[PDB]
Amino acid sequence: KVFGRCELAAAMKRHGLDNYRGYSLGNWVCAAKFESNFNTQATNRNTDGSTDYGILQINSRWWCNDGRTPGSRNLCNIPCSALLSSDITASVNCAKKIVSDGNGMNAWVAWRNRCKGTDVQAWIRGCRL
Ligand code: NA
Repeated sequence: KVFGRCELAAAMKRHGLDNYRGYSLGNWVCAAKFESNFNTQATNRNTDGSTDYGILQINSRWWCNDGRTPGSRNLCNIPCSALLSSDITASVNCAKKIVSDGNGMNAWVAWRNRCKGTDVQAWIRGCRL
Protein backbone atom coordinates (compact mmCIF):
# COMPACT_ATOMS: atom_id res chain seq x y z
CA LYS A 1 0.00 0.00 0.00
CA VAL A 2 1.14 3.49 -0.70
CA PHE A 3 -0.15 5.80 2.05
CA GLY A 4 -1.15 9.30 1.79
CA ARG A 5 0.66 11.65 4.18
CA CYS A 6 -2.34 12.41 6.46
CA GLU A 7 -3.63 8.91 6.17
CA LEU A 8 -0.38 7.64 7.69
CA ALA A 9 -0.24 10.33 10.41
CA ALA A 10 -3.67 9.40 11.36
CA ALA A 11 -2.76 5.69 11.48
CA MET A 12 0.53 6.25 13.29
CA LYS A 13 -1.48 8.22 15.91
CA ARG A 14 -3.95 5.41 16.36
CA HIS A 15 -1.13 2.96 17.11
CA GLY A 16 0.40 5.24 19.73
CA LEU A 17 3.42 7.04 18.08
CA ASP A 18 2.62 10.67 18.75
CA ASN A 19 5.13 11.41 21.31
CA TYR A 20 6.33 7.86 21.77
CA ARG A 21 9.66 8.12 23.64
CA GLY A 22 9.26 11.86 23.16
CA TYR A 23 9.07 11.69 19.36
CA SER A 24 6.18 13.71 18.03
CA LEU A 25 4.17 12.36 15.07
CA GLY A 26 5.83 14.58 12.48
CA ASN A 27 9.27 12.97 13.13
CA TRP A 28 7.69 9.64 12.20
CA VAL A 29 5.93 10.74 9.03
CA CYS A 30 9.04 12.36 8.01
CA ALA A 31 11.08 9.13 8.67
CA ALA A 32 8.55 7.09 6.72
CA LYS A 33 8.60 9.51 3.79
CA PHE A 34 12.35 9.37 3.34
CA GLU A 35 12.81 5.66 4.24
CA SER A 36 10.00 4.06 2.20
CA ASN A 37 8.33 6.87 0.17
CA PHE A 38 5.22 5.88 2.18
CA ASN A 39 4.97 2.26 0.74
CA THR A 40 4.52 -0.75 3.00
CA GLN A 41 6.11 -2.99 0.36
CA ALA A 42 9.58 -1.17 0.05
CA THR A 43 12.57 -3.57 0.33
CA ASN A 44 16.32 -2.51 0.07
CA ARG A 45 19.37 -4.81 0.28
CA ASN A 46 22.50 -3.74 2.14
CA THR A 47 26.12 -4.54 1.53
CA ASP A 48 26.35 -6.72 4.63
CA GLY A 49 23.68 -9.03 3.13
CA SER A 50 20.89 -7.67 5.25
CA THR A 51 17.69 -6.18 3.88
CA ASP A 52 15.54 -3.22 4.98
CA TYR A 53 11.74 -3.94 4.97
CA GLY A 54 8.57 -1.82 4.86
CA ILE A 55 7.40 1.57 5.64
CA LEU A 56 10.19 2.24 8.10
CA GLN A 57 12.92 0.13 6.45
CA ILE A 58 13.62 -2.12 9.41
CA ASN A 59 16.66 -4.26 9.15
CA SER A 60 16.97 -8.05 9.15
CA ARG A 61 20.35 -8.18 10.93
CA TRP A 62 18.64 -7.43 14.20
CA TRP A 63 14.86 -7.15 14.15
CA CYS A 64 13.17 -9.68 11.87
CA ASN A 65 13.88 -12.99 10.27
CA ASP A 66 14.13 -13.33 6.49
CA GLY A 67 15.95 -16.64 6.42
CA ARG A 68 18.91 -15.27 4.52
CA THR A 69 20.75 -13.06 7.01
CA PRO A 70 23.39 -15.37 8.64
CA GLY A 71 23.90 -15.00 12.37
CA SER A 72 21.26 -12.35 12.59
CA ARG A 73 18.80 -11.81 15.43
CA ASN A 74 15.07 -11.50 15.31
CA LEU A 75 14.52 -9.01 18.18
CA CYS A 76 10.91 -8.24 17.10
CA ASN A 77 10.00 -11.99 16.76
CA ILE A 78 8.43 -11.80 13.36
CA PRO A 79 9.25 -12.73 9.80
CA CYS A 80 10.35 -9.72 7.80
CA SER A 81 7.53 -10.19 5.34
CA ALA A 82 5.09 -9.11 8.12
CA LEU A 83 6.53 -5.70 7.78
CA LEU A 84 5.29 -5.27 4.19
CA SER A 85 1.57 -5.54 5.15
CA SER A 86 -0.96 -2.84 4.31
CA ASP A 87 -1.66 -2.99 8.07
CA ILE A 88 1.25 -1.11 9.62
CA THR A 89 0.68 -2.74 13.07
CA ALA A 90 3.77 -4.97 13.14
CA SER A 91 5.97 -2.23 11.72
CA VAL A 92 4.84 0.09 14.46
CA ASN A 93 5.29 -2.41 17.31
CA CYS A 94 8.81 -3.23 16.06
CA ALA A 95 9.64 0.44 15.63
CA LYS A 96 8.70 1.04 19.30
CA LYS A 97 11.31 -1.59 20.30
CA ILE A 98 13.96 -0.05 18.04
CA VAL A 99 13.46 3.55 19.30
CA SER A 100 13.67 2.23 22.88
CA ASP A 101 17.08 0.59 22.29
CA GLY A 102 19.39 3.51 23.30
CA ASN A 103 19.92 5.67 20.18
CA GLY A 104 16.39 6.90 19.78
CA MET A 105 15.38 7.74 16.20
CA ASN A 106 19.02 8.07 15.09
CA ALA A 107 18.70 4.32 14.25
CA TRP A 108 16.92 5.54 11.06
CA VAL A 109 19.73 6.96 8.92
CA ALA A 110 17.34 8.99 6.84
CA TRP A 111 15.68 10.52 9.93
CA ARG A 112 19.03 11.53 11.16
CA ASN A 113 20.04 13.09 7.79
CA ARG A 114 16.74 14.51 6.50
CA CYS A 115 14.40 15.06 9.46
CA LYS A 116 16.44 15.67 12.62
CA GLY A 117 16.49 19.38 13.43
CA THR A 118 14.02 20.35 10.74
CA ASP A 119 10.44 21.65 11.13
CA VAL A 120 8.86 18.27 11.23
CA GLN A 121 5.45 19.61 12.27
CA ALA A 122 5.05 20.45 8.60
CA TRP A 123 4.52 16.72 7.92
CA ILE A 124 1.23 16.74 9.80
CA ARG A 125 0.01 20.21 8.76
CA GLY A 126 -3.40 20.14 7.26
CA CYS A 127 -4.31 16.78 8.69
CA ARG A 128 -7.48 16.04 10.64
CA LEU A 129 -5.89 14.38 13.67
NA1 NA B 1 17.29 -11.59 11.35
